[PDB]
Amino acid sequence: MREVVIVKSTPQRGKFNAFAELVGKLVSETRDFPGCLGAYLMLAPERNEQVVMHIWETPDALEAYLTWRADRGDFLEINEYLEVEQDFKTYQLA
Amino acid sequence: MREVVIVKSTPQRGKFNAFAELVGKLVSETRDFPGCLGAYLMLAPERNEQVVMHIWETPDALEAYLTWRADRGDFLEINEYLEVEQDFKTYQLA
Repeated sequence: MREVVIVKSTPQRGKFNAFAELVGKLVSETRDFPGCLGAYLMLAPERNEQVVMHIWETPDALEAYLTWRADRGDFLEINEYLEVEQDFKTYQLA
Repeated sequence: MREVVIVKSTPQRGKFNAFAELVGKLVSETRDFPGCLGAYLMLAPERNEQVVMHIWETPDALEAYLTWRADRGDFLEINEYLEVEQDFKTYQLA
């Protein structure tokens, strides 16, 4: 199986563009992780929503990525920018 | 700008796998529609959720697609398999 993650972020008031800059770098870091087949950043300023989607060659690769990023300062910096916890969902790629 | 659509579907109970077969054919049509840069079907049976994402060269191309599909029988067939209306959202691709 290939898996897909979709993560929806809701930035704090006044921080939409700053968060887009921050998360764009994190998306690049994700794109470069071994086994990531693609990563995309989606913006809807008028809805105060940013969505990241990434595709994984194996569940192995996804899980290695999630473990690797969990304690990293760069990924953890998102907490200073978001109003509520990210909505993180995993899917099977058909 | 490139644009991305994410559409979330909630199939009627007992119709998850039938819905996946029907929507898979629609995703294939979309994938090779003029201006489509990619189309993906995501399944989460345990959440009774299916998600389609597609990427568009231009907003013009997306809008031509939405107009083209609006009255087509195969796209309309989805409505008899849905528990609630689809959640359709458009984004700017960063």
